[PDB]
Amino acid sequence: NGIFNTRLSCTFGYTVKATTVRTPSWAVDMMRFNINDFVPPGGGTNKISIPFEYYRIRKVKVEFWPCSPITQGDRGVGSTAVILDDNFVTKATALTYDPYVNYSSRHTIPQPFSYHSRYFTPKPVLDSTIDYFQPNNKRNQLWLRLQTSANVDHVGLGIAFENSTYDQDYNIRVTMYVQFREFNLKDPPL
Amino acid sequence: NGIFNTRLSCTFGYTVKATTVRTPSWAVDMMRFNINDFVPPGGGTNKISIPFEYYRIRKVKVEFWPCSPITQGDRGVGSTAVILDDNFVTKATALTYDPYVNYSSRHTIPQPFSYHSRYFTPKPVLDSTIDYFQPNNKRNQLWLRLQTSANVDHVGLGIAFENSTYDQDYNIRVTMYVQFREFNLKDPPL
Amino acid sequence: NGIFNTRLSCTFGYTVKATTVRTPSWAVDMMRFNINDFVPPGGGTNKISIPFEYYRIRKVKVEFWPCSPITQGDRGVGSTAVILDDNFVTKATALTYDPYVNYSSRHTIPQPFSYHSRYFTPKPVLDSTIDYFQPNNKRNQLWLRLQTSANVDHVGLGIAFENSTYDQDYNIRVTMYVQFREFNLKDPPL
Amino acid sequence: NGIFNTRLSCTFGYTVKATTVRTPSWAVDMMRFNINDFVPPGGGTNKISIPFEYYRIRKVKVEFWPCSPITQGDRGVGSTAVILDDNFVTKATALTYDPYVNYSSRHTIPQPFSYHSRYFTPKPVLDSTIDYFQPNNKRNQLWLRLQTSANVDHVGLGIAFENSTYDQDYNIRVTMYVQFREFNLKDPPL
Amino acid sequence: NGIFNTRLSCTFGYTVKATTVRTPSWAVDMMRFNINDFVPPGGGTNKISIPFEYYRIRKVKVEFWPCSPITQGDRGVGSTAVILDDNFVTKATALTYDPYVNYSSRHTIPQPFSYHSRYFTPKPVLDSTIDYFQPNNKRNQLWLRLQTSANVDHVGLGIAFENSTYDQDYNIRVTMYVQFREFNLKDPPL
Amino acid sequence: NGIFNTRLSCTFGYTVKATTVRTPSWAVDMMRFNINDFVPPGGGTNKISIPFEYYRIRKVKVEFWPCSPITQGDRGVGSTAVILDDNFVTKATALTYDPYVNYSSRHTIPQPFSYHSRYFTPKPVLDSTIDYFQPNNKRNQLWLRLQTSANVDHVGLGIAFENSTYDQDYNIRVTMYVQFREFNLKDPPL
Amino acid sequence: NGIFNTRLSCTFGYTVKATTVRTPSWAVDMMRFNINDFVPPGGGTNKISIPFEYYRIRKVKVEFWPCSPITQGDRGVGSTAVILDDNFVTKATALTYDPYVNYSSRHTIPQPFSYHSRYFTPKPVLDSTIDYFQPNNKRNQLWLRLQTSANVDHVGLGIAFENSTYDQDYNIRVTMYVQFREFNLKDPPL
Amino acid sequence: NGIFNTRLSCTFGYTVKATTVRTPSWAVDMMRFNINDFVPPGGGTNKISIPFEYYRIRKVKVEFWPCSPITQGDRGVGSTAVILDDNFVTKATALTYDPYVNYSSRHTIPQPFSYHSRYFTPKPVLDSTIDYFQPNNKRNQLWLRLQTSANVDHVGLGIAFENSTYDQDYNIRVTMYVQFREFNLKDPPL
Amino acid sequence: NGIFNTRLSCTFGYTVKATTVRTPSWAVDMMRFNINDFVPPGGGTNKISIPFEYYRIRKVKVEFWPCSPITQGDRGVGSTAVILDDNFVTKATALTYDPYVNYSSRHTIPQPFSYHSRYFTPKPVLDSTIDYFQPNNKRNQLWLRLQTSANVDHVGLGIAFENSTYDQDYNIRVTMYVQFREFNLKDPPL
Amino acid sequence: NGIFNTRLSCTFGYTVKATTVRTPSWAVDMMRFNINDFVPPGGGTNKISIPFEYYRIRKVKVEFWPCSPITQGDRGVGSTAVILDDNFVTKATALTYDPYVNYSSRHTIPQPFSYHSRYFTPKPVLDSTIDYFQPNNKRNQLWLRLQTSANVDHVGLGIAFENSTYDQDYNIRVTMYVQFREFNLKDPPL
Repeated sequence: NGIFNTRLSCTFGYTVKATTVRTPSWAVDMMRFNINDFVPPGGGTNKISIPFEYYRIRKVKVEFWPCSPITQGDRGVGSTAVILDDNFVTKATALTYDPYVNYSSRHTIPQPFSYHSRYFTPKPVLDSTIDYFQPNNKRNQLWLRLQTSANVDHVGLGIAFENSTYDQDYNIRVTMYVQFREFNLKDPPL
Repeated sequence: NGIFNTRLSCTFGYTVKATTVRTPSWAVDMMRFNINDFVPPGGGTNKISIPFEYYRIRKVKVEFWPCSPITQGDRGVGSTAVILDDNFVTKATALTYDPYVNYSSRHTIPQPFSYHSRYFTPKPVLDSTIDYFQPNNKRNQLWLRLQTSANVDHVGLGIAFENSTYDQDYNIRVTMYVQFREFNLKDPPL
Repeated sequence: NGIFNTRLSCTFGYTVKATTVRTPSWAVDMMRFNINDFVPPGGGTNKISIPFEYYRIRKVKVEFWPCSPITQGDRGVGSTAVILDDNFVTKATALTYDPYVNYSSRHTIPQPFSYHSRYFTPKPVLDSTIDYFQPNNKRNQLWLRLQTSANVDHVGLGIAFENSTYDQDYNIRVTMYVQFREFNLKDPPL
Repeated sequence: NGIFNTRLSCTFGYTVKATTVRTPSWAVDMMRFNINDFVPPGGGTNKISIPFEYYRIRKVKVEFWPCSPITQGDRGVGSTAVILDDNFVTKATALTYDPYVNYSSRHTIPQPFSYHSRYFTPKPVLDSTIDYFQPNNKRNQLWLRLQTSANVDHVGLGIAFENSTYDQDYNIRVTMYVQFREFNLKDPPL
Repeated sequence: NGIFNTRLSCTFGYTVKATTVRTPSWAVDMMRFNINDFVPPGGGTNKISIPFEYYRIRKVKVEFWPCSPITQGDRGVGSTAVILDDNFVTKATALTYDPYVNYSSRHTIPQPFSYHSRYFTPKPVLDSTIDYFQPNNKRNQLWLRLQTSANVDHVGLGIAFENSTYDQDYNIRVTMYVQFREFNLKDPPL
Repeated sequence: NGIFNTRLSCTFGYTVKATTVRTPSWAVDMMRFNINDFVPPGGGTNKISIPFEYYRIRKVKVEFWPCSPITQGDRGVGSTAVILDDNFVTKATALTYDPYVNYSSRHTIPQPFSYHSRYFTPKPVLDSTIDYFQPNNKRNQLWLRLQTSANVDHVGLGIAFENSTYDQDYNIRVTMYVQFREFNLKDPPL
Repeated sequence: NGIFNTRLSCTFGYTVKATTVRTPSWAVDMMRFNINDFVPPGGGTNKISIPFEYYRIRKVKVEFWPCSPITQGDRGVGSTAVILDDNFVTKATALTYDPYVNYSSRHTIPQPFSYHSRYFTPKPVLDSTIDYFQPNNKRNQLWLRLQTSANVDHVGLGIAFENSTYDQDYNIRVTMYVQFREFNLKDPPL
Repeated sequence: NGIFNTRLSCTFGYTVKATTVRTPSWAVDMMRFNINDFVPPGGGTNKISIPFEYYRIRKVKVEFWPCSPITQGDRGVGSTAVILDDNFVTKATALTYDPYVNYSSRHTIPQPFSYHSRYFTPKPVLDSTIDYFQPNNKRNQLWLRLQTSANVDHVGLGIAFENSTYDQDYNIRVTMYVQFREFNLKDPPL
Repeated sequence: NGIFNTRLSCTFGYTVKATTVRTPSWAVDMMRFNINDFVPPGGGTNKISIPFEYYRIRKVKVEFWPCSPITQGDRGVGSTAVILDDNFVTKATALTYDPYVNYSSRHTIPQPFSYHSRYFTPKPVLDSTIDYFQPNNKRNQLWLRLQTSANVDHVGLGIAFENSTYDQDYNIRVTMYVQFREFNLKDPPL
Repeated sequence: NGIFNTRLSCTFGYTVKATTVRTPSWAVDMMRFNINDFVPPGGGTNKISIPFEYYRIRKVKVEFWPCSPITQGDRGVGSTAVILDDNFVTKATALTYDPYVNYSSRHTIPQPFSYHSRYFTPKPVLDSTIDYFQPNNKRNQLWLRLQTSANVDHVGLGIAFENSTYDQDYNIRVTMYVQFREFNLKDPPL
């Protein structure tokens, strides 16, 4: 009966640069989520402070939180999608158009004080040449050995934002769903 | 009422090298999906062009698209799985056997003109020592602060491909599902 | 009718360091899952051995497996969550407290011989400035071109572990769910 | 008709140390929850200010709350699981790998602004030699005498976090579900 | 077919001190429940008298039992909650106010002859730095090795009590639900 | 939308001493599960490697795993229960009788190669004087601040074992379910 | 995810005076239930031992317990009702008649060895001039700050008893249902 | 079979003072409901005329009754809510604004000839320091000993009223739901 | 058709004293909720600013809110219950044990950043000698006349908290459900 | 129509020895239940006073009953499981760890005043070499001849208890479910 799990989370911060061009214009950065951000290092008998064998993530619920007010206008839309391709559309300071209107995971979220989410499922990556992705299959999804600092990257959440001449502020809530494995609690003598 | 979202996507390209060995043989690369590929940089008042606080990815629907024809044979199978382990089975130019027949997320997809998908859920990573993965829990999954270029990697989609002496071509569609947060639209004066 | 998929998996290994401090204390590493770990390189006509066009991961089922025995005590809890934030809570050798009690994806899994899982959905990342995450939307999630070694990171599984003065051992099972695309099997002449 | 209960809660704070190593790396501390934190001392006719006979906890709903913003990146995943083993995987400042990918309660929660939860059930502990755990049985679960300061420890929530070079901040919400017993309200004379 | 379990229980006793101040006032102690109270030491071929490998607790049903009579008045309320935070609100002989009115697990139980319960789920703790908690996930919750006397603490049941100038008496019933593992019954020769 | 979680787990080991007395006889140790076993210490910007704010454990699924064979006889029963009382029945090397036949959480699990589980819910503890336990209430259960090494104990799993003249061996799997909170991922400059 | 709670209870004692008049005659006292009876005082970092922010009581289950035997006759009825009026019908040593036959919450419970209960919902009071009572609405019911000793009174349970020339004895069980709030566990340094 | 109950009720009267200020303005008093208003004193063999052991209130149905006519205008609204906080918003003769528009239990009831109700559940209070409130849990709610005149206060019903320059009149109906306990009817000899 | 109601609420504050004793220890204060806190005084034609006749409270939903962070550890549990006994278990600065483990309304809520609730029903009190409590009966529950400042106490929410050496902070939300009665709006001439 | 049965029960007593070691530690004894304890000897025409032919036990409902109070703390967990192995994990006075965390029938029951149960099914044993156990099959389960004093042993209930430095007391309730057979009532002449 190897069934046990709980809720794990952190926070972080990134910003899109405030522009000078008035145009309806979009801004890009990637989001890997590799677990070296997310396992603290332990000590003594063990090395990192979630020291188990095999992990897989069940679901992804990524919460949004604005510090931007209801007063703030020049109002536009932000974006968030599911991307799994390993070959990236171009990040720039200013790109001519929006390619996002012709891709698979298009939603609609306004700016600046909007908060929303997406509920989906990630996959791990081992070999760079193939990068093949599974169908929607929970029970036959792979597990792998937990590693120290060479744990595999996991691209987690698409993001895009309307650019204008102003500033905004936001907090970041990421709640993921990890099933844990191999109870082997270490009991030293003496 | 912080509920708002939309569909975000991009595209990219990678290739497995065309071989000289006739054997049933397999090829590997990892797939992180870190959001620096997926948020464009904005300007002026803000920095990246999806400048919100907290993100999590709901689901993953990674679409396949072949440029390979129905005529092309020597026909074999490709592979795609969910991997969440942070400690990788070996990539090579040619490995002796297939370990994939003994892991958790095994599906069956043919080659070369086949297109399919997998529907699953990712998790973010903070600490490298632990890398523990949640159970299948949407509502209690973590959110974190959006960061500029040090956003966390997210290993997204397993891939493996049968190797032979020929070439193939493919396009890549990645539709992810991101819920957005913290409406704080920036209104400058003057 | 571009619907075909199968189960893909690997394994890996990481450790949290065994400590000298007796306190209830936690340990962190990130987990990206970038697909260069997960596609083997092919040869001849093609380059990596899952050489298709477009991928997305359906779900994530990350299995746990302990080598730790039922005898091993000083017993505590490990952790695993869904994180999608791209801005990381601090990894250390020893941090003063646990911030994990105040985040979105909190579950409960004991130590040391415990094994569990999480069932969720990842997203890909293109642009670092935005990193916006989709809502829970499968069918409108993005696909992108498979790339050779610059495939996008995917942050896959949160992890955290109770630290004490002992050792533990664990194996890692990662089963992901990748839908595959673009049958273009390569048939050379001669 | 001895059926009566209500909602009891507190708050606390712990931190994972901010690191210098860039690796995907994990961090660990234990979480007991012994009730001496959770019963205030009374006076006069009675001693602690919840002075009843027999307690058991029905469920556990541990809420997450980030002070980390949506801007904060380098984004990874945190972790949270259910651990019940009494023999601990090693806490360290930096452990080599993540054992959490091979255990029973793996979920996926991102970092840094993510907030999530886990819904599960604890057990009390009397004898150190055995530490046997019940099946999922509510009505035939044990009750014991409330004690003054030697009340038994209860390991409550697994946690693990991705480690990097930055700081984060978090608040902690713990809502537990305790059924109360033995109305014997004390009426002094005079 | 590793499915077998039964009902395990004990009893104990603690008291809140009888006060001199008339005010509506509250009293606190923590409740860990570490399994060294709950496994008796065996002998001969084995060491503690529940000598198995891996444990997790399914649920918590903590029964209340008063020795206080129906006659006893000055009547007030007691409290019991689910706390999972690892950072404690302050115990005192007399604190100025009640913070409990602003937390997650608030119920209502009277005093002095009242008896009630709470039905919830615990988690184990390994690493002090993280202490991340799972979502409500049974099957993917972790197992760990049973240890001798360094078994991990488990914080089990919140408690708080109205303080006045009188005495009360109570018995304590704790019924927990532990699933057992690894039949390896020891048969010596001779 | 602060919902994200994953699966967290560890392992440990404890033993009941092998006896010389032939009698049907029982053995005891407590099981706290405090999260300092279960959060690894991070570094740099943060302290433990699951560095979030608020945690609670959803459920407890504690898996059993024997190293004892099917051949091993002199066959008896082990025990595992839910205890939430904070006042302990007596641990000894040999106690005269079994009080466990008269408590709330009695199940039946054989020895030596048996493996089973219990599915229940823990609570946190703040104040030692009260230690009141909630009713079975998920949504109104408390959250608290994650702390560094003074995180609260959580008594997690009752255990008891039949004693005889032989040895046994067991591994320990603890999968807990922790919901995570407060995405505040830390992005340093420079 | 601020949902956590548990069961809290106490006991007390009051008596109706044994009379000399043979008539069918009734006896009255009020029942406030102010939480200063029900939170024990803590120490050190905090003041009362359930030190949270906001409370509300979900339900009321007030259990009855007689010490009176089945032999005891001259048999009559007792009474218990829900009163919410803040302006009281007259208490006396002997009143001429029973006004209780013409009010809203009339039930029927015999004397002397009878035990029963009532299941209903309380409200808090702030301003004496108004004292307006809500409709049956759970989710839109108010929360307020927990106070030290000036916490607001809560009138909890109506009671009335048939008077005759004999003595009786009773114990008192009060199980209330309190949802708890604001995990802010206090971690001192040093 | 200790199940028996009936309907208990009384009446009382309070007034809000008739003002001179024309403004939309509000008026406050607290409502405890302590059972000394609600148990009559008996004689002879017993002391109060509902002389049982343990009580808890099931529900609260507080009926409204106006003596104000349908003719009476200057028409405004009154208020009634559920308050459980033990720390009070300020009563005055005239306060500047209405804080009630930002709290948990807001309903809408007009003035002056309006009559309505609220259906909810109270809790008892023992210790002033904690004052923690249960979740919505009937069967595990506490019972306590009935006391003579030091029975615990129970804050019962929030009230607020629009103030103007006129008079009104009202009657008060309070029907509560009390379950009774411990049949021990007293039979004297001679 | 005398059916009308709305949501009424306030806030307040109390604290449990921060201790010097390390033990798992509990803290108590009572919670009455008398409506003089909750009706503001009016003027002119009327006296308090909710000037109606008859009130009863439908339900109680007492929300928790922590100012304690997710970082704060030494983590324990708080408590909250339903108490209806009018005879109180002893408040102290430090009581020897926890009687709350043996009463009717036990739930489980952690500390310090936990927030939860309880959903239950209060009763009013008239006569101190009896204090009998109704069964779970809404429609036959009593109403009584609203009074000026002698409105009856209502014991509202049990609370108990784990005590340690640190500080915490909390806000208090109390939403109650009051049905209102007797439209007699006062229209002066001139 | 050979269908007739009724309820049969007894009581007994055993104790775990009170220890000197503070550790979380466990204690073990076996529980056979051979029917020579459970058939009284008759006389005259027959020999034992349930003198029928064939028996089998339908189910097992083993009730717990504590004499330990709600005051008693140092609180831990007890254990109870289903064991069917005939080769025993080691009983000792003190064993190093808990193997119970890695076996099949793990539940969670607290200590000391907890009471719970387990509902399961036994089997008879004839030949020591095999000791094979049936699947869950009622109707095809074996019957055998009732014997005088060489009736076959039946291992009935696993037990394990947390050990500490204190005493506890408990009563034992065992209700089993035996179907009876072969009406052959003996009628002597004369």
